[PDB]
Amino acid sequence: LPALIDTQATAETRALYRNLAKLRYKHLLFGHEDSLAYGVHWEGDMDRSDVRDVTGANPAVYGWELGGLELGHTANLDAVNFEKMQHWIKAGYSRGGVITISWHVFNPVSGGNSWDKTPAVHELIPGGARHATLKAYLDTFVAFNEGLADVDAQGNKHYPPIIFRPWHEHNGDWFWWGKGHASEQDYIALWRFTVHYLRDEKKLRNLIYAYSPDRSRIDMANFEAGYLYGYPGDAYVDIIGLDNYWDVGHEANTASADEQKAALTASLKQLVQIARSKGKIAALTETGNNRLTIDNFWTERLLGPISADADASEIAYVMVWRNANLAREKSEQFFAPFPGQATADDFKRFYQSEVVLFEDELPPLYR
Ligand SMILES: OC[C@H]1O[C@@H](O)[C@@H](O)[C@@H](O)[C@@H]1O
Ligand code: NA
Repeated sequence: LPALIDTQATAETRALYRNLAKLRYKHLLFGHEDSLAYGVHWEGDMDRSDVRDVTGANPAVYGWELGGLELGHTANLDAVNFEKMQHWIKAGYSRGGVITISWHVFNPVSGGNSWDKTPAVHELIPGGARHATLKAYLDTFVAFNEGLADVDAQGNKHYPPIIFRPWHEHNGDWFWWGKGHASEQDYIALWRFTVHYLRDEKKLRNLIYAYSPDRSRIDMANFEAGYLYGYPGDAYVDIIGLDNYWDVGHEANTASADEQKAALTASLKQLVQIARSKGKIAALTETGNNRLTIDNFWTERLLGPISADADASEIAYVMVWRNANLAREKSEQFFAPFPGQATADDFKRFYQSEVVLFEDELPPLYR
């Protein structure tokens, strides 16, 4: 029933959106960022995942990250080689998995990263002095996407559908495209240009566009207003997403576990209500407990609160963040377990839930 903003989306992209719309009522796809690239204790293997090492299954949704692509780098900001990334995207898609991509775009004014708050949005949008830079940046994604294509025996080009999730957490003040660093109207112009450029100028037909405010900067007494800060319009969004690490044990959150569980449910309930009103699909696009220090995190802090409310449960997927390689990154950062990690058995239970789908459990999503 929901319809994509790309009325000419490829058959596979249209099928994915339709099938997510159908599956969301009774199921939840599990996602993991950089899942094939490395794990906490390994890197190099061309077909491995911490998630699979624990459960025997790959995640249903594979998240990837393009930061650095726009600068012509051979690897992204976390040293994930782009050629390998293309291989991994194609591999996951070939197995029936779902692909989603975020983009921690470097600051074009300073050359710094996304956390360099030097103002840039006003300069990047149409009419701005650096508008040529925005086009060049987006062109690098167009080229990357070409490296995902195959051509069949009839000479037709095929691509993996991608849930493209740009300019995220824009209601936060930590990225240069965030509140305090860009006007609301300029953010909207940036978003709208991104869609026009990719969908209309460059005629990419394999994208589904995901919008993703951060829950930690939404007033729960006025959720809809907070959620819709910088909202670019229904003609520019397919997935009503949300990044919520807050209600799942963020170190800075003084709320009790019980209040956090209630807030998680409430945030997702309202997210789904917004999606329903707009004829879209909702998803928890980022979440997790860093270093998985919470007993029975998966069943008690994630699945439980989602399943407690039939509205909240209507999210289509939930993705947790990356399992940073320790030997490389110098600190422990991870959101899925690895073998021997304390929450591994509870993660197996999460996998075993009839509601939660990993790659091995997916129906054919692409028709
Ligand atoms: O993946 C992009 C960024 O995501 C953040 O949450 C951290 O994991 C960073 O170290 C990383 O560079
Ligand atoms: Na399952």
